[PDB]
Amino acid sequence: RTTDPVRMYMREMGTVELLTREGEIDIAKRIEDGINQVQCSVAEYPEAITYLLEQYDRVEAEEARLSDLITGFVDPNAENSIDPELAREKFAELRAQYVVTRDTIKAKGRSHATAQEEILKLSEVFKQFRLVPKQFDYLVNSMRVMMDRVRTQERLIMKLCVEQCKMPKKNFITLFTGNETSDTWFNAAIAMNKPWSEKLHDVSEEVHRALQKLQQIEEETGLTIEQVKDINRRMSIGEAKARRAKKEMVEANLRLVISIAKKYTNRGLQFLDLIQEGNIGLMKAVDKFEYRRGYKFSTYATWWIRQAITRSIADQARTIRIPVHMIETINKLNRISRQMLQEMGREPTPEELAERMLMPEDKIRKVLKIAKEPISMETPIGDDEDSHLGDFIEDTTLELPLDSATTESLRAATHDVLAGLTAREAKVLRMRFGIDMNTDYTLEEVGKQFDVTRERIRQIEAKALRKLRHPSRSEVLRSFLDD
Amino acid sequence: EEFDAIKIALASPDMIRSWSFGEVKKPETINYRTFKPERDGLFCARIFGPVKDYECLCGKYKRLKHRGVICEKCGVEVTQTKVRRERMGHIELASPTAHIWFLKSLPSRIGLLLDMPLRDIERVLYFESYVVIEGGMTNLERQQILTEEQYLDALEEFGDEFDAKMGAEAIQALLKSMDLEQECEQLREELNETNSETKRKKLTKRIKLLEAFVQSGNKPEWMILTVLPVLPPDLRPLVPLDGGRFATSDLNDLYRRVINRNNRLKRLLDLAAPDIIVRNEKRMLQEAVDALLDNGRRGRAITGSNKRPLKSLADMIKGKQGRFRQNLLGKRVDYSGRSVITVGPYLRLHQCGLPKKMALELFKPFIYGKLELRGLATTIKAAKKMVEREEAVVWDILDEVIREHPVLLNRAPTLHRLGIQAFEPVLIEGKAIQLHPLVCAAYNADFDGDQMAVHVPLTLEAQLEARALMMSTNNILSPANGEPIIVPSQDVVLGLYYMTRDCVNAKGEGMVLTGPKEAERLYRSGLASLHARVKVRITEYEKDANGELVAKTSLKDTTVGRAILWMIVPKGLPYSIVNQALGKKAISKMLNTCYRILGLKPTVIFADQIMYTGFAYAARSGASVGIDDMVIPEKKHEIISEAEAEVAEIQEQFQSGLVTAGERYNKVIDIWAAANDRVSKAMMDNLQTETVINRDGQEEKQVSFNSIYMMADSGARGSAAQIRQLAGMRGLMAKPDGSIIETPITANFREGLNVLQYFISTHGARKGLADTALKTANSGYLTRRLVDVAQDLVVTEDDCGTHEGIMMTPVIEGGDVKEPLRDRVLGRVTAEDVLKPGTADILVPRNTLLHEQWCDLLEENSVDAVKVRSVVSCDTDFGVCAHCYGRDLARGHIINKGEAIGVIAAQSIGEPGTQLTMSSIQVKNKGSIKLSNVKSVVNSSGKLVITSRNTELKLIDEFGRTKESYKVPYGAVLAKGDGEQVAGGETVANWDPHTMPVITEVSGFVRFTDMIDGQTITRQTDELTGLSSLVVLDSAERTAGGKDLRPALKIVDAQGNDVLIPGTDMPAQYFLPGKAIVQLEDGVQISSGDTLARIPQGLPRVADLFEARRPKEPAILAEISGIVSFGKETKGKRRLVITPVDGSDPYEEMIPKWRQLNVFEGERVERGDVISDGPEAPHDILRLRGVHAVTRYIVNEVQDVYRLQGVKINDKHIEVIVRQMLRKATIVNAGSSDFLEGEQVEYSRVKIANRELEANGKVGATYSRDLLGITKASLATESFISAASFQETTRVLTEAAVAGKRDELRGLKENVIVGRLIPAGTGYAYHQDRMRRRAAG
Ligand SMILES: [Mg+2]
Ligand SMILES: [Zn+2]
Ligand SMILES: [Zn+2]
Repeated sequence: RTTDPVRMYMREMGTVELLTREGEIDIAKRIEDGINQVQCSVAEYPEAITYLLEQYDRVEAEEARLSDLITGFVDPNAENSIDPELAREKFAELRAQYVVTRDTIKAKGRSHATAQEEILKLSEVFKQFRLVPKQFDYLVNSMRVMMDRVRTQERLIMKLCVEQCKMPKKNFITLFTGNETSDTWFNAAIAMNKPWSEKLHDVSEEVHRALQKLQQIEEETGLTIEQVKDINRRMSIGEAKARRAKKEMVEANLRLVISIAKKYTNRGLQFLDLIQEGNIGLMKAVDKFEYRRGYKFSTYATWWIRQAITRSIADQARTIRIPVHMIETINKLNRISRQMLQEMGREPTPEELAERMLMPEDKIRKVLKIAKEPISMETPIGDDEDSHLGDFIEDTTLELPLDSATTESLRAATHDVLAGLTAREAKVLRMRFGIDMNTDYTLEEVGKQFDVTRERIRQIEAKALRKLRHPSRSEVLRSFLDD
Repeated sequence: EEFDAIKIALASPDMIRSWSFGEVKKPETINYRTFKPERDGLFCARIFGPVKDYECLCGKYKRLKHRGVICEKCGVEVTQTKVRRERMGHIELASPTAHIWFLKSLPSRIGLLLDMPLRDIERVLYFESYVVIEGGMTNLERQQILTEEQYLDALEEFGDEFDAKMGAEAIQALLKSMDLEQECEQLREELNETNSETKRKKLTKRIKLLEAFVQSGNKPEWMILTVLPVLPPDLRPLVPLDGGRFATSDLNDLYRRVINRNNRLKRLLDLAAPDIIVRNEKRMLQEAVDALLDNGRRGRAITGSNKRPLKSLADMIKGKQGRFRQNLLGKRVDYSGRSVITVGPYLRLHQCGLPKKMALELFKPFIYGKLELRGLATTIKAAKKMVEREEAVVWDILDEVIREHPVLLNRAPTLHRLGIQAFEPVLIEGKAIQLHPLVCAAYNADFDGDQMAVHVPLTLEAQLEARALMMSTNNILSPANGEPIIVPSQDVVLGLYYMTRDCVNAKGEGMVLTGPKEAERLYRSGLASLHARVKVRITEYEKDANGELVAKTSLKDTTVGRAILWMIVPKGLPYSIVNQALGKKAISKMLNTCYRILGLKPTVIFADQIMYTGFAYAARSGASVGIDDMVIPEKKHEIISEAEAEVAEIQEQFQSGLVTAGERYNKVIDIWAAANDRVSKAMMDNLQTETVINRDGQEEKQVSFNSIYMMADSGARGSAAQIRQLAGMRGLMAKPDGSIIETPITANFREGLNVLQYFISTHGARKGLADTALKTANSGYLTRRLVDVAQDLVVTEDDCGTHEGIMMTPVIEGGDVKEPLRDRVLGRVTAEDVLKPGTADILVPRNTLLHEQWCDLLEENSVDAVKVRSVVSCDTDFGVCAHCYGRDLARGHIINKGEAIGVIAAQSIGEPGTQLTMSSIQVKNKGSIKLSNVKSVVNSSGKLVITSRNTELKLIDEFGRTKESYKVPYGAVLAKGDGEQVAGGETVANWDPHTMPVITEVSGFVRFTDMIDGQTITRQTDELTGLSSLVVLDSAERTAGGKDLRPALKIVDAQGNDVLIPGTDMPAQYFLPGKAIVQLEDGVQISSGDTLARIPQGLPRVADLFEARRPKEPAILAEISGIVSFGKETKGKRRLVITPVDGSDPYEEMIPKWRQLNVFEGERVERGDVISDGPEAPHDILRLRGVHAVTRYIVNEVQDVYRLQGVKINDKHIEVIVRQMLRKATIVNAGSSDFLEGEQVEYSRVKIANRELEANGKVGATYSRDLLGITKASLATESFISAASFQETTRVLTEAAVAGKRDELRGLKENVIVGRLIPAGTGYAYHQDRMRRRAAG
């Protein structure tokens, strides 16, 4: 009755084993080949072939770049510090292939051997450019989404046509999907005969109205219909190729993952967290790898997953997040602490250690304000289980009732004082400080409200201080002087 | 604020959407340096609320220019704060994981419903095996598991037409599938097809869950979690310290945990993984979820570097630790204090020592209002300044406050209502609290390091409640008993004893007085003895007239102390009570007479003066005690040497090999204990009456001069035992084994121990001290459960108009009176008109207050039994009439409505139990004899022998009310009869205490028949004499050829007939079991009453008694009247062919005939007749008998357990809880509701008080009556909150929520914790006003 999923998962992964040294590179081959045939699929789609020089002129049209996107782009590998000379070189042949391509795809259409061998070398000059990152996903999404439109169209049309006519479907299968543009399929079905074909009403408008949106996607796309269903299938296969291929390899090296794991299982955190994460960094390490480098893949994914885990522990693993500059500084400290302790034989001072670490005690101490973690309210600082620490604290945030009474007595005595004043005086002195109000009216507006005056207000103010200050009304304050 | 009632329900997901203010999105909370709430983390003010007044974080919007202007940069509010304790955020989940309380706990509530095993579902939900969501084809079946590899078979076979997955997705769907109604009618239907027991209850169970979800509208899919709340920070906070050091709660971890996992869930789910990792991840997730609800439930708990578990959400509600027992029902308090304590000997009742600073700081705002009023301190700053300035006026002002301002006195452990009190303040220049010492007797307190706490009645209501209710003048007795609780404890008693004292010795003998004033003058002149019988005159008074004193006067020869003492006395009494040495029992009853006759205040003030004068004349009396007051006799060494040369006798006897150890052991301890007794007697005769002092004569002897005896005689302290220990040997000693030591003690503390004697003294001392260190836990535990039961109960009504209840008869049995029926009755009220032995002399019209005039009027009468309207026979729904209760004792009159009761018995019963754990029949005197329920016979002696076991003996007096009572065995032998008279001291009965007689009442021949050697029996002819009979073996030893054949030697005549039972055609022969060996052979004859054969041979108790605890070993009984034969031949147990007269025979049950039977294989019983031997269970009694018998049994049992220890409580208390155990009765018939189900017998009585009324002749159902264990009786409650407070809480809460239930706050516990007023007593009137408001809309 083992509920521990440790046992479960380790059993379930012990299921699988590893293979080596050519099934590995066979999977690489399979992957890259299916990818090259999705690349072929890209080099198809005539007016969408040319999503190379368009976006390439795009990244070029800002007069010079080597930055993020071009560091994504071509990046050809060698069985570069980008020199823009070759960039400028490669905006001349591409346009040439374009113009000579748009000339021939209309000459009789698309069945002409030299034309499609020119499209083959077009696909080749396309294929000298690697299947570089994000930008082409879009370009595939461009082709991915439109698929999900014709898949829309058909699925609509079927429901309208199939559910009715009289006979179930099969003639519809063989008829509509071929023609789908004129009503000649109808007369082709009626090639057989019958008296029940002579009656057709009440759906004639719906068929060609539904059709009316069909050709609209042609201008959206600019292609035949057959080649669509060709390239959909072709590319999907070139994808699924690699999509499968690695799950052999992913499941292959798992024992290595754990093996290198229990290097860094230095008790700071929990298993499945770290396990999951190592699998994750491994996902990349698989996604990225070059066998032609000819090395052991262990080394590759070791680098990758080391990084992944080394940063994920630092991100997580505390109550407070602590960015990494602190972290690396802290690890330096932890190592040279021990080094300098061997040197000294003793604890080092911030003095000579600031010297050796080559920077002042400022940062030392600035760090040492950080080095602590929290200590969990509910601990028993009551040794007998009598008072856990949380029970000691008072909240010194709200207020004290005696002081509320104090300030209320203040406010009421000021009401009493101000009650003995001239109307203009106390109204000025109220609204000008927002006493009694949510407001605090001030200088200019009064002129713009009352009339003008500003300075004689000040003069009034001082004389009011005169008549009130004289220690006859100043005593309801004189103990709030002590406030 | 005000609201009517509460409710539980199932929170929809959109309910939480409604509750929530924003969704949470990260694990972070703050910066490292700018200790700041981060957005979208934990403490994001944007969703939970702001710190300060009108300050967005970047300060963009400010000072009400931009009032309701969320600062768009930081997205932060502006408006007012204090919602970081209110607002709960939320989180939307990726996928559904389940709640656990509706899964893991007993009966599972979820798969419980689904009629599926748990482990199956585990295999689904540990993601191990797929399972049929739905068999698209019925080729396969819903609720059918497919392993993930056999699933492949099912799959590649078909692929399409099945639904089978592995997860809550598979399951919510199932819930989302399944339709309730059809299932419900189906179970209802096919129950009636086969409604066998387990089947039927299971069908009922599922129908209940069904119709519950129907009519609730609560829903099955709501078990499972797709959105999750998040709490306000202030319940889960994080703060710093003065050191810059930070401190957090557990839960902020766990919230944090899940975030990242859900992040790593969704993060992965961007990335198209194998399912295996997803399974693993989901496991991590729902594991964290469990950990939230319970760290350590499903498995190995979870810790930080603490190495200790993280506290559950649940743990906040739990044990004591949660809100209930720590923070809600017990509370810290403002305006209270404490201090060390001491005595005020001078003081009076209402007074109390008070170190003044205490009241000073505690009465501050009185003084500040008062100084503003005087305007010396015009306002309060200066008031406190002047306070620091220490002006005399303050103190006057302080006194000027303190007058008439009562106050509360508090000691713990508080075991009953009297352990705290309410006094009036008195100020003092010390830091030790002086008080009226006697009430230590109430508090069980002593001035040896005790200390106490104090509280204030600020409000006038409290002020006056104090002055009126727990004013001590309003509280002088127990409610347990009519006992004066202010017994003069230790010294006053003794000084008074010494005073009222009749030497002959001192001087001034035989003179005469006018009155005690000159007695003072005369002794005080130094002429006289305060202890000397001499003549004086008195003038005593009596209220013989209409409560109207009737004066008179005459002389007495009395001691001088007593004359003096009369001066205190308030003029309504004789001299006879004061006519003696006045042991403290006399004081008890004396003060008793005072309030019996005058009432309170005379007795009060009288007692105060008695305390005073006791101090006075005891401090005069002169006293000390020393080495020579401790005295040893001389006749000790010789008894010692004598028995010493006899222990050596039996020593040499064992050396020769004669006696055993146990013989030797018992007899040696007998002689040593006898020597102890002789030593005690010697010193008693040598110290009690030894002194030879002459006085106008040769020699004279009277009350001792040792100084020790009258310490015990006063009752102040001590008794013969302790004094024996000081003087003589102090009994024997034991190692904690429980064994008994052989060589006793010789020395005492006057002489001095051996090494070994003290070494040994160690042991039982340690033992019993350990016991003393632990019986309080069980005590508090039990008493706590007792209050936990009976919180509901309060009087409601004057008279329930009910029909009769209990009968009262004294409990005298086996000795003299143990409870006078007088004492039973007093303050009760009759069930019934009640006449006298003078017939038809009714004096109650079914109910009078049975005060002591009535009781005397009785005790005249020879009446010996009477009925009383019982608390049980009361029928008030949800409370009682005061009549079925009668009187409040320490009131001393009829109970008024409104005061709650169950608590009262609880304090009565729990408090004392702390102290509590630590042949022949011979007539005594003459008297009438009363035996009945009798079959017996003139035996072959001519005397009397029982032939119906029912009967037992009594010695009835010549009158008719009993003297003695003793059990009498079936067929034991007598020397007497019933309806006769006999001399005292006369062995009337005898029997072999080994034999259970097989006596033949018949007279008929013996012939060996039905029985053959070594088939049913053995033949074992006695080697010595020669006579024997066919010798019956036990169940096992006989041979199996006739072991199924009941052996029975048969009674015949000269012809061979069956000598039928005299009076009935039933044959008479004995299917003889083991040990029924007969001695005389074939052809022989027996007599009437002739044995053919013979048959040769505390605290946890009561804990079980009230618990509804139940034995294993019943002296099993007759289910139904009529004849019986025995049954199947022992496939583990024999069975029992019962046969009613007119009923139905077939009932028969497994019997271990290994243990002895009462009735035999051809012998008849009436119902209610024991069949085996042993203890028995209560449920058997209810199930068969009436009630009065039952309750009467148990009360007798446990009252004896008390009284054993010399313990005194009225029976009324114990009646009470009975009706609280009885809150449920199981149904018999049907037609109203479900068939049998236990339900409120109250509400049963309601519905039949509507429905079986001409609503219907009958639609509804008759009903059984039931019983419950006490804790689960507490659980079985309409409310859940009292049920939820303390034990098995989680489960109750779940069960409460599933039906979306609610409560109405009628039990007091319910209305406490909300801060409302009590539904009783003081708030009775208010809350009934509110009641009629609820009645009036
Ligand atoms: Mg004490
Ligand atoms: Zn701001
Ligand atoms: Zn009643």
